[PDB]
Amino acid sequence: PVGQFIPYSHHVTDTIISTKNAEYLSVWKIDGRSHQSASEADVFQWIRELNNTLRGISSANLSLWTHIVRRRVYEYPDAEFDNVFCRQLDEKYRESFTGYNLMVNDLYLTVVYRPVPDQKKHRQESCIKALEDINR
Amino acid sequence: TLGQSFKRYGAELLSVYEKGGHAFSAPLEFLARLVNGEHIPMPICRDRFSDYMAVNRPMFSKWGEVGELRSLTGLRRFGMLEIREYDDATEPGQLNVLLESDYEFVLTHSFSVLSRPAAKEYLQRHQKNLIDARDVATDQIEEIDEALNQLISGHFVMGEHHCTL
Repeated sequence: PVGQFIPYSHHVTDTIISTKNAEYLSVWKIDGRSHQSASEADVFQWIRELNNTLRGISSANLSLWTHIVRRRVYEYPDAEFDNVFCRQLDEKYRESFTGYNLMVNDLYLTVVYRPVPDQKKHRQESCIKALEDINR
Repeated sequence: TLGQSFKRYGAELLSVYEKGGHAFSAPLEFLARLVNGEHIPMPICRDRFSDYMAVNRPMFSKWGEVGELRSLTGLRRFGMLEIREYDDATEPGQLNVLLESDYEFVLTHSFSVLSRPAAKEYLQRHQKNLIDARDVATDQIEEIDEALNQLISGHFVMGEHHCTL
C-alpha cells in the first residue's frame, strides 16, 4: 500500500537500510558546484568527468535517485546579541528581512542495490564493498 | 513507606479528606479528571460510583480517530497515543519537554509487579528472543542477562509497564 510497502526497515549496517525484499539503500548528502561563478566549459568538463566516474557503475541492478529539495530555512536563530551596540546594528539590519529569498536548495542522491540466509548475507557484503568503493 | 520516601517530595496521601461536610469522597474527584477532565467531586452514596461517575459523557464514535466528549460545559474532543518499542536507555531529561505542552494532556504510566516465577519465565523468554541481534552497534546483548542478575539481586526488578497519552 501507499504507506505499507514496507520500504524502510534497517537490518544491514550503518550506511545501508534494507527493505522487505532485500533492496538496499544508502544516502549521500551532496553540496554542489559554484556554477553560478564558474566557466561553463569547465562545468561541461566536470559533467564529462563525473560521467566517466559513472562509467565505473555497472549495470548489476544498480540505480541512483536524485532528490533536490528547496525549503524554507526559517530555523535561523534571529536573536539578540546580548549588548546594545551590536544588537542595535542587528535590528537595523533586521529591518532588511522583508522577504528576500529565504529558502535554500540542497541536493541528495540515493544509491539502491537490487539483487537480480547466506545468499542475503553475501549479497549484502557485495553491496557493502562495492558501495564503499562508490562512496570513496 | 511512600510517605517516608516522598518526605522531600512534598507529596500527600489522598482520600483522607473524605467525609468532609456531607460525606465527600476525596480521591474520586481525581478520578473525575480521569473520567472527563471536570473537577466534579463525587460524595459517597448507596451505589458503586462506576454506575454514576460518567457525568460528562465520553464517546468513542470515531474508530481510532478523534473521539468526542459530551459535557454540560460544552462539547470537547480527545485523541490518544500509545507507546511501544521502548528505548532501554534512561536519559535524565526524559519527558521534561512538556514545559509549555499546549495539549491539555493526561499521561498514564502503568505498572504491575512480576511474580518471580513469572519474572524468571519473562527473563528466560527475553534471553531466548532478544539475544539473536544481528550486529547491533548499541550493545543490546549485555542488558538481557545483566537484567536477570539484577532481578536476582533485586535492583533492576522489571514489571508490566504500559503507557498512554
